[PDB]
Amino acid sequence: MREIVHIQAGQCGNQIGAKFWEVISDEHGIDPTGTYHGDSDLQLDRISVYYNEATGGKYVPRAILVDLEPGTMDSVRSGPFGQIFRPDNFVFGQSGAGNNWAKGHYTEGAELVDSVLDVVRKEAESCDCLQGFQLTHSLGGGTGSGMGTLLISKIREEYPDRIMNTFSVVPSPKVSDTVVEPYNATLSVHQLVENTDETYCIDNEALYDICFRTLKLTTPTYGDLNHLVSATMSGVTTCLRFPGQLNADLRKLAVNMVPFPRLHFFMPGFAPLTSRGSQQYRALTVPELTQQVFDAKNMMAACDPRHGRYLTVAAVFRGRMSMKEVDEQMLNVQNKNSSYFVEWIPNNVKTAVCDIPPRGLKMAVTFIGNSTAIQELFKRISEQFTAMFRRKAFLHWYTGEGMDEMEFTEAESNMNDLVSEYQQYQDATA
Amino acid sequence: FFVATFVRERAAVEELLERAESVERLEEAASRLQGLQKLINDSVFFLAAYDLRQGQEALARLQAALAERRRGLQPKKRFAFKTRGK
Amino acid sequence: LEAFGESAETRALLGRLREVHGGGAEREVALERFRVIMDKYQEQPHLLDPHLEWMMNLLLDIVQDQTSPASLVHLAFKFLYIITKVRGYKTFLRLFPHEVADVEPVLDLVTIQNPKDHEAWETRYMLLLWLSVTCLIPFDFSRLDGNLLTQPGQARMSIMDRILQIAESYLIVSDKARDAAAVLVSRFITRPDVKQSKMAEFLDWSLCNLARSSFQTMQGVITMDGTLQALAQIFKHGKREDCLPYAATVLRCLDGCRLPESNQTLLRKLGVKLVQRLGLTFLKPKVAAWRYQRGCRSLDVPEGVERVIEQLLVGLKDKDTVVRWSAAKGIGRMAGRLPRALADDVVGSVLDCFSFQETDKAWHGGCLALAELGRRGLLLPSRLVDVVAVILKALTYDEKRGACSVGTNVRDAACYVCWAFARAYEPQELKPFVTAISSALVIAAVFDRDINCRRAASAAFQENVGRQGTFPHGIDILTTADYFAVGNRSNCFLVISVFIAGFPEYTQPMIDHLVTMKISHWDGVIRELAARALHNLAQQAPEFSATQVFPRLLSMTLSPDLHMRHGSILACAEVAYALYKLAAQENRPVTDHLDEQAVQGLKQIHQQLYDRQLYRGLGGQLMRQAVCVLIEKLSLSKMPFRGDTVIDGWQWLINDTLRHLHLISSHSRQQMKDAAVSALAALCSEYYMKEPGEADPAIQEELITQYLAELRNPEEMTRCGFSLALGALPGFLLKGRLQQVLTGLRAVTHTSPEDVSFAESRRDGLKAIARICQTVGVKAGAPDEAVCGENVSQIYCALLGCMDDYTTDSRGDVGTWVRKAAMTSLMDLTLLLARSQPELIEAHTCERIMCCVAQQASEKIDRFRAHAASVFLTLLHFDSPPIPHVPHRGELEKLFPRSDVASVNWSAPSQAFPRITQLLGLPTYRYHVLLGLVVSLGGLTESTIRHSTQSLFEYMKGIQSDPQALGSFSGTLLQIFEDNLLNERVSVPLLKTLDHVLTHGCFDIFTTEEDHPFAVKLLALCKKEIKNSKDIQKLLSGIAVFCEMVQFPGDVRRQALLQLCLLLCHRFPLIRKTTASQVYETLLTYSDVVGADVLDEVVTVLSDTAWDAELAVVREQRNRLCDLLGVPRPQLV
Amino acid sequence: MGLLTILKKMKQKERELRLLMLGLDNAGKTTILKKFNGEDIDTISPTLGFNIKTLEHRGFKLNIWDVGGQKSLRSYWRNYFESTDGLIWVVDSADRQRMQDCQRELQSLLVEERLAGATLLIFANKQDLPGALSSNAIREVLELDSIRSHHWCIQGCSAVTGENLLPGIDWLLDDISSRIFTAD
Ligand SMILES: Nc1nc2c(ncn2[C@@H]2O[C@H](COP(=O)(O)OP(=O)(O)OP(=O)(O)O)[C@@H](O)[C@H]2O)c(=O)[nH]1
Ligand SMILES: Nc1nc2c(ncn2[C@@H]2O[C@H](COP(=O)(O)OP(=O)(O)O)[C@@H](O)[C@H]2O)c(=O)[nH]1
Ligand SMILES: [Mg+2]
Ligand SMILES: [Mg+2]
Repeated sequence: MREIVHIQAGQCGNQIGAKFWEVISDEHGIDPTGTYHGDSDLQLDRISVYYNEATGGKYVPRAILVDLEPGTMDSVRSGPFGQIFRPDNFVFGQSGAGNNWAKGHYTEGAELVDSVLDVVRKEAESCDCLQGFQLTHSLGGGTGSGMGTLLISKIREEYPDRIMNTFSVVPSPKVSDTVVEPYNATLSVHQLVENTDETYCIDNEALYDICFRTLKLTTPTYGDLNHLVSATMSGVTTCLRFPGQLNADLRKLAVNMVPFPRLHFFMPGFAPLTSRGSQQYRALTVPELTQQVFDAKNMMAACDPRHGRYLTVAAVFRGRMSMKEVDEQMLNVQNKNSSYFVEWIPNNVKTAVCDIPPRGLKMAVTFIGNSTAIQELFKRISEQFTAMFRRKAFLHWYTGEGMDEMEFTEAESNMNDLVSEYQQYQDATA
Repeated sequence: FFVATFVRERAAVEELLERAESVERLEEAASRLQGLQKLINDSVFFLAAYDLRQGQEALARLQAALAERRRGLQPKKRFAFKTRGK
Repeated sequence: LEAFGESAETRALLGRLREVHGGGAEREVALERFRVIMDKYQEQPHLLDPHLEWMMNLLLDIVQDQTSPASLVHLAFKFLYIITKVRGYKTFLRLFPHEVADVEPVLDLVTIQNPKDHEAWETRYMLLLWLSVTCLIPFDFSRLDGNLLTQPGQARMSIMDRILQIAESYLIVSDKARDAAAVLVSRFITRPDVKQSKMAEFLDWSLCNLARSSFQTMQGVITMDGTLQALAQIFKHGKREDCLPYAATVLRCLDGCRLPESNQTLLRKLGVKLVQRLGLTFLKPKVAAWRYQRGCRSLDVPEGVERVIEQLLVGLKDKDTVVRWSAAKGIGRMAGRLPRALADDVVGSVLDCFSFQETDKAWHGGCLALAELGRRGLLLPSRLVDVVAVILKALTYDEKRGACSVGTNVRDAACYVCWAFARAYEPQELKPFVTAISSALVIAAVFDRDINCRRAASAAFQENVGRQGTFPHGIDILTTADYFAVGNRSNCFLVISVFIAGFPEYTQPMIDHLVTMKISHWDGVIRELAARALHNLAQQAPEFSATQVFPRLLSMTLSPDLHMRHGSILACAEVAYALYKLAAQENRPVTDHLDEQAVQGLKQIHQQLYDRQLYRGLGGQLMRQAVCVLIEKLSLSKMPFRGDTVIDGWQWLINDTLRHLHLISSHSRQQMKDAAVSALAALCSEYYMKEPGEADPAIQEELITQYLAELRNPEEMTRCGFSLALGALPGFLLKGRLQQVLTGLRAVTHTSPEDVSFAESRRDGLKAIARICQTVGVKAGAPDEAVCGENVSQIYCALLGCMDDYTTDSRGDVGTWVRKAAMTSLMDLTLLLARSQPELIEAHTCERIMCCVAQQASEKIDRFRAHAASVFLTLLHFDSPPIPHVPHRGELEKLFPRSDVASVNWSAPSQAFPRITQLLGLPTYRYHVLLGLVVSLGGLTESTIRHSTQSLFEYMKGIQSDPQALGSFSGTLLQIFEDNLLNERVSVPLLKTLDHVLTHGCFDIFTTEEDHPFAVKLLALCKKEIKNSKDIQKLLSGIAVFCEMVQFPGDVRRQALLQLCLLLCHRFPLIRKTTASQVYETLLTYSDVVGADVLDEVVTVLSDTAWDAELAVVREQRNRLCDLLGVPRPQLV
Repeated sequence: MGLLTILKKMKQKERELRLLMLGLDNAGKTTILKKFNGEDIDTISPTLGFNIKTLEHRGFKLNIWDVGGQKSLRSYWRNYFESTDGLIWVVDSADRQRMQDCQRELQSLLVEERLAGATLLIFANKQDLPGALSSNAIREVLELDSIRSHHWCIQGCSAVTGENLLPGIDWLLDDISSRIFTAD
């Protein structure tokens, strides 16, 4: 296990995927051409985890750009770093899925999954020992949700023992104005809980509120949303791209952050918050960073950690600092805010330090939590789903493509039982 | 016992292929591969994931070896029109 | 959609590009809106044709303006590229300008472009395409150039040379503009004058680039791809007699690039494509003589040809689905222009792809090649017995390779071949294969597991019916099974299946395929679907189902395969049930259809299975379930098995299944238990019956004694199984001993010191209890046989004894499961009596039930708070007939209009809390609703607490002013505090609710009075509660209530100050600091709490004293503060 | 690509046709193209290259390409033969001296490779003139009976008054719909 294949479905998934690749290339020193030009050996000590060695000492990406239409596929290939990818790693159709989960999971997706599983086995063949998978898609869009959840199922059916990790982007009425996004979201959950092993919750409402209230923006754009999603991805995967003993592989991270099979939704957080074209000369101390990373304002999900109980917490501090001070601050935070931590999983807060801070910031902090408060992100979906399904609105789009009300009933039931289990585990031994 | 018999049958198939010089050698060898596949697909209701992956990899390697042996022993002639067959 | 509705919006957005080009604040939003509006027509771009002409005029007038800045022209190029990718470049660039005057300007723009500017690539792409449009002019470039020697020395470069240089420079870029260059290669090098002066040069440069490029570097690969694309475009859009003199040289360089061994899938596709265009250059185009007589529009050889065919055949066996399709298309194109005799030589090779069945790629390639050859009519009648035969196997290709199935591509290609056969042959030379082809497509259109294969088979059937008209019952099977009806799999397997099998031409093959394939599938769902299909198709063919299929299944039920045995057992059970149902409609027994042979095998399914200990293990669980289903079906069909050892064996198996449910997968457990109780209910109602309304005394004494002696087992799964096994007993077998079973389940739904964690037992106990009440019904004077008035009270007491059942075990409130089941038992009891003897519904018991339901309808669990509300609405609206005693049934009806009830989402707190809080107005349910609101307010969820507090504040506004209202609610809340003290379930949330209510400022009219009884008793309750604790939440919650109640003047104020001073020196420094902070806050907030001008010293000694020090150092400060506040100093023992 | 997408693409391509308009200069090609669409005839100028038009008739999307009949333009006609479903050959009746030249021009257009399978509709334009040759005269002078590889049909018309123009397109569409259309 030392090679991870990257996948990205839908426009948002491809854009989020292209941004993360650019970020990890700028952090590792890999210029758009593909040659190393950094200034640290650690950048090359774990370069084979995401790149492949090729003639001339070149580092070729290991991603697979997947879509049902050509727009996003041409946008990424023409980007500043577009040349980095492989010309035969772009697999797309012409018509899209029109915000329909059925069209993207049973028709166009069901037809293009054949070619998708061709490039996938091409990347797995050039991997000494595959470690897992890292898909980047959204739960709102039709093509991004349906065909991407169809690729998770196909991988779980093909590769028996392989970790599955995704970066689900939950939509929000504040950003988009499409009415069938509640249905496109609920169904997706019904698959994840029964397919994916790890899944990060990146609510769009939280990003909108952080961009409109904290960063002061009159018209937050999709360029601001991708600026917050890529930083979170670079922060949560800093342990897999550099040396480390806590979570060096995906199996260890899963075993440490997945206390139950169905419960594996992790709300990420990153500090200090920044935006495009902004340089903060002030360097926050370690206590300030530790206090801000745990704040609900710095959370990528629309859930307050205080209104819940933690299960597994993993913090990472990137920047030149002392380990004793970080350990003391973590111990103080665990002692003071002890009521917000379950006492039935001892040693459930891990801390790590790295000597490679992000670009443009001298001191950075990360937070991957497994609190039961994440249930709030689903309850909101529940209301919309039920309100739209009871009067039968825009349902002919699904029933007319092979689906039926049984699937919606099943997904609603699974999601509702996931909320009850979360509430029960939150009040364990009350 | 399942892993033991699977390894035994794999070794037997490998030994038979290493000495395959007849279509009957390769044809019998291609009926032990069908039996193994049928056994494995009927035992995935109680087997682990690592064992299933190992079995799939072994089956793929054996199929590749059988295809290579068939291509080597039976070199298919190039395409040619049927004009003036006699 | 139907037409373009966003016309004005799009027009305004396009007329806004001249004020959103400088700053990018309003530039990104416009692009996002345009993309979102254009993506809606991605699937219907034809609906934009009548709008893409005026939008291109507006977009062209901006880029054509010389005073249009770089940022403004680039914005107009992005919108153009968006429109192109939406509609299509082939249909969009055709309308672009193509005059002669537009030849020099456009080119000039292409000269002022930076290839290293990724922020404006859309400008470099579209522009190139526009150039390709200006090469469709019928003039020469020398005429447009005129005189080139106009300047001294430095000569002017012609337009042809400029275009050639631009094309050579952009066929080797990584961006999307290389592709555009390929468009110019097919519009520039194919011209009459350009070919005469730019064909040898362009072909020598391409060969050199192909010879000195590697597929192991990033650049070389791009150059090779560009050169291959240019060559393909030249050979496609070029002439045959201008390009034929170069096809041998090109073929050689292509073969030298050793591409078939590269791991670059796109290079191989381009090489194959270039191999078929070069090949078609060696042969003249031919025309289908067979047209104008087989359907309407709607509804000498060079040596290189052999090498091309060999390369195509080698490519057919590729691993990628893209290269296979390309090679198939190439083979089809090549065969479409070859002699009638030599073409067959190719078919003979395609058949070789079907040698090994394990090579799915070879089969797919062969099927694609056959389809491509048949679409053009190039297959001779002699190849019908060999090709069609293969196709019958390709339509049923579904093999498993461990955990991933295969054959979806094979069956999809089999449908395309069948569709092409409609025009490949004539109606006369396809007669002896119409029936086989038709039924084959019929089985694939109704019985495939993939919707794509079903739709492909349906389309092929429609094509065959429309172009040939030889399929039996084509119109019927075409009108019922279409693009919409075939979408559903259940309909195709149950509804459409019977309609298609109604004819005698599809009864035998359909059932045969269902019995020899679908029933033996590798998925339980598919097996159940096939079983249901056979059941539905068992009433259109009783003789065939009882004489050829039933014996066929009896031999397969004993096969070694587990899935095959399960499928055969299911098919036999379904056939028996269908035959019984058919015989019931003719006053005849079922033994007439099922001969002695059938009766024997059916009486040997369960016995033989037990002889091979086949019931052990995970695989044995599926045999156990199948045997249970078979026994249930046989007992429901009324079989002549009364008085035989088979019944004893069946009883044993059912008893073992329940005595070993703890050995069943939790995931597939609840199912195996509801499948054993159901089978027990049919067997004990068809065989345990000596006379009408009686049963064997001996059989009734052994069963009940055995089941009532197993309700006290030490295993919980066995208890639950026996509980449900006692709730399914027939009424003829409970007559005479109903009180015993009633007393048994009552103990099974009770909680003893040893049965504290047995939450699942009470659930099934209550489920069985109500089940027996609904079987025996209500009868006057019959305690041992039915529900009389002598047993109605005990059942209600047992049902209301489980309400107070909250169990916070490791998992959480497992009690919610027991508190749910009870809510159902009453819902089936009070209703039942309401339909017969409503007088038994007592008043006090009904009021208590209504109170418990209202209480449960306000918990913190949305799931169980939605069930309680539904039960309440089902017991309040009930008017058929309505309930005798319902406290405030008029107020409840006015608050819950039956009309506006079905549209209320009780599961969502927002649409549930605002309505449930209105029940406080009823004094009867006031306490029970306040308790629920309290236990729900002190939870931990944000939305729940917010919605509860909002509803409480919106409700207390109407009673805060009224004194008697604030004198009745406050008393009720203080009674809930005395009712639930030291409970640890209501105590914690009740303190938080009181703190919130005091902070909001509700009990203000009482603060004016000194020593009000309310606060007097609240202080004593807080003293009794907070005293002796450990957890920090209770301590903090208690310190908050104290500092909030300090506001009340009188001796209560002094007592609260003393309690706060005492808590100040808690055992934990954190509690001390919290108490100090809260005391400082409540001192600086309120007024008149400290006199004699001693507040300054108090605040100073409070802010200066370090509460994080030892106890011996803080005790002196505490004593000083007490002395300064006039409070007795506690002692220390 | 599956069968559903293949059928969708085939149906989409079936709803599109190509009608290449050819003929000698000063024949009345632009006039006929403008009269068939309903534009003005008093403001028409000789094509300095080639014009393109798109319309919808009887549900079929007709794309007409009117090329100039000038001497220096005939050599470029080969650039408009790809994907040609119909060939509208216009012939001026009053033009009696250059007829021989108009017969050689239509005769060579028939021996092409790309234009092998495509309907032929010959419009005898300018029929209301005094010295306008009849239909039989143009049919015999151009030798239309010798044509056997293409479905031809002569039919006079007059763009100045818009007469006998709808029948020609109707016959062209009927002949195009009589044969099977298969992708490539
Ligand atoms: N954060 C973020 N969300 C995005 C982005 N693009 C789209 N979304 C969200 O994704 C949802 C729409 O899904 P898309 O990604 O457009 O869907 P798709 O995968 O392209 O699928 P089809 O549109 O059906 O072809 C909405 O909730 C959008 O707000 C992006 O760049 N960033
Ligand atoms: N008398 C007469 N003149 C016509 C007719 N049709 C076209 N013309 C004229 O012939 C001249 C040549 O027409 P034009 O469209 O330029 O033909 P093209 O440029 O060769 O295709 C124009 O002045 C037309 O007005 C017709 O039916 N009768
Ligand atoms: Mg999209
Ligand atoms: Mg003209």
